[PDB]
Amino acid sequence: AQQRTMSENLRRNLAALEAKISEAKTKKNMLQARAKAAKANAELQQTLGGLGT
Amino acid sequence: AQQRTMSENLRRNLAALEAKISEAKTKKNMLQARAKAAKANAELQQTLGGLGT
Amino acid sequence: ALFDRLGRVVRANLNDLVSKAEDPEKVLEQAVIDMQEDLVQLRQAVARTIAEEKRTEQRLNQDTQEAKKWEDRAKLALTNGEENLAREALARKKSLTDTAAAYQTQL
Amino acid sequence: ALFDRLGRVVRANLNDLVSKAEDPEKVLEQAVIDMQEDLVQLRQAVARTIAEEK
Amino acid sequence: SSATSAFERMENKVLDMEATSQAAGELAGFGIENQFAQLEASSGVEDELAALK
Repeated sequence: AQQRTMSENLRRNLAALEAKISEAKTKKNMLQARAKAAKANAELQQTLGGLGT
Repeated sequence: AQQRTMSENLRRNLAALEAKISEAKTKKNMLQARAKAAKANAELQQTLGGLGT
Repeated sequence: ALFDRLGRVVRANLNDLVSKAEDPEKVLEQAVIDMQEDLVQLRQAVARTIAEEKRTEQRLNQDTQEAKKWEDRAKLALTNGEENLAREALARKKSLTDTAAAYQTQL
Repeated sequence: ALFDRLGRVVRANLNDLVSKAEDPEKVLEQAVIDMQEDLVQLRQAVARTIAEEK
Repeated sequence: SSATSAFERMENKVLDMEATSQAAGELAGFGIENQFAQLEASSGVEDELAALK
């Protein structure tokens, strides 16, 4: 009983974390994507149509 | 009974402290925004002006 | 200030000497080259300040979004008879509400 | 108090120094690596817990 | 000093690169394609009616 009472609680905490890490993992990818997009986009404006040689 | 008396006094003090640190973090965000703006304006004045030899 | 006057002559002579080395057609272009550089950096500084204006909207909208879901959590707690949960949710809502004001002012 | 103040200054300089050393593309993905590495360890404990319960 | 703080720092950096891109656009100009596009649409449906009859 002692074991069931405590061990069900621990599973919940693992489950929450898992939700938490996977959240970061997916956002990681999309964040890298856009980051590359914004980065490249700035390079284009400044170098292509910029000012000051 | 004494430990419970100690615990809540530690909690109330800590909660207020975290609220101060929350203010300070928000305060930094504004102060940094102000610092950048103040700097940008000074250059503007110099570039739009003919100060210096 | 006889010495100071001598140091004045040194300044004047150097100024004349530099003005020999001022070559029409190159220094005039150079000055334009300087401006062009100055302008690009200053623009970028202005742009990165104008970026913060946009950041204030992001912070503020977000804080208000959480504030409403704390309150709608509190309603569920009150229906079930969960006092502490309801009150703590209200405290959470207010902290965000009053934070949001500070951002709006700033914006 | 000047020792501690100078420190504050030094910790700030070191914070900026590393702040630059950071590249989000590398760092963001390197933060995820850490999370995963930390999880695997917790899963191992839970693996033990489960067995012991059985 | 934690994976949470690392995630948030990098998250803010990407957001700032996006904010930097919006501004950069304003600097080098904003729109150009906006006016063009509204015209393309207008000539689109006008062309469609003409070719239809």
